[PDB]
Amino acid sequence: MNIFEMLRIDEGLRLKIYKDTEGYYTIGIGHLLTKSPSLNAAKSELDKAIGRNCNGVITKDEAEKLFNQDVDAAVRGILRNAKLKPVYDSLDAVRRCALINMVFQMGETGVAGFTNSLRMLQQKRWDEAAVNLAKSRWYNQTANRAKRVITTFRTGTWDAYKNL
Repeated sequence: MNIFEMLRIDEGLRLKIYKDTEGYYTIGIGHLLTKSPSLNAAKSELDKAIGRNCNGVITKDEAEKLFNQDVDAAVRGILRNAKLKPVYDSLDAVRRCALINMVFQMGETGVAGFTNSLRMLQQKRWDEAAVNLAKSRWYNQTANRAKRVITTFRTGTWDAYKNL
């Protein structure tokens, strides 16, 4: 298992504009298009992102291209962030994937806000961190996904996904 397979399980693949859990306009493998309520605004962002007139629909290849870009941007973002880099550096490989997963879903800023949990992961207090992470809107809003990520930080294995 690797980061791409992990995120492909959590996000799914849709080839037509769709609404995410929060109601935002999204496409492909979790690629957010706009927070704007307008479907037109969405279609416009899409064409800009692909370089073609897509009329709300893309190919598998196009989905994967946006995906490769998003994963790279997530990793680069952690590495440039002063609160995140040090945590990332401290972690083992599997746990690194779990932090990348969070950043991809909630953005750098969002993740950097989990001050206490970040401290705990740094200190390698797995159980304490799993419990703290669960006290969040995140856990209430996307519970099955949050649980998979949480278990990943907890155990340092891919068991939550070996199922899936």
